Amino acid sequence: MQIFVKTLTGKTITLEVEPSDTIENVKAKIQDKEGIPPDQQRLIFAGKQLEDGRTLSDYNIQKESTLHLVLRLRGG
Amino acid sequence: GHMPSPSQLDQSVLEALPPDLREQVEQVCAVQQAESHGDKKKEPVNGCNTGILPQPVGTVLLQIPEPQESNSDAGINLIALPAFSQVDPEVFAALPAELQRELKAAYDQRQ
Repeated sequence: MQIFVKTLTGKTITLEVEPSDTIENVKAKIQDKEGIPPDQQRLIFAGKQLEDGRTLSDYNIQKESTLHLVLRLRGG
Repeated sequence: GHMPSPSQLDQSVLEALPPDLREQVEQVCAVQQAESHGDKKKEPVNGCNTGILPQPVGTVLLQIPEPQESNSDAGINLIALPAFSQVDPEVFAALPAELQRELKAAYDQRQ
């Protein structure tokens, strides 16, 4: 499937995933497209931050579904 | 329907020369006259412009204080994260208060 990851800058970065994709691995695909280290990204869905150990399915995120990407808002 | 030129309206008109003329006689221009030669010239602007380099006071009747900051290049010590210059307002309205507060941290951390 694919999901839409709207960045803070209003850019939809669509990526391909499974419902079983973990958030760590999603952040790694964001790094592949945006060049931000996964340790330095934050991810929101429906007004809550996600955590690395979870999956799209944990949050009931399905196909053609929208997320937020922010940088961690930490220097490193 | 004409009129003669003035000869008395101000001291420069009474002397029939602007102070700029006697200053140009005293020193023709800056040292750049030694360069940008090309056998001929349409105008001296490709050269010392028979003068000295202008400043904004010669273009707008105001003054400006001495600078207290530098901008040698626009892409060094930059935000290097999505901040005020580029965070989208619809996405920011959707984005939860948790990161709105953390993002105000990122705006305070600007340079």
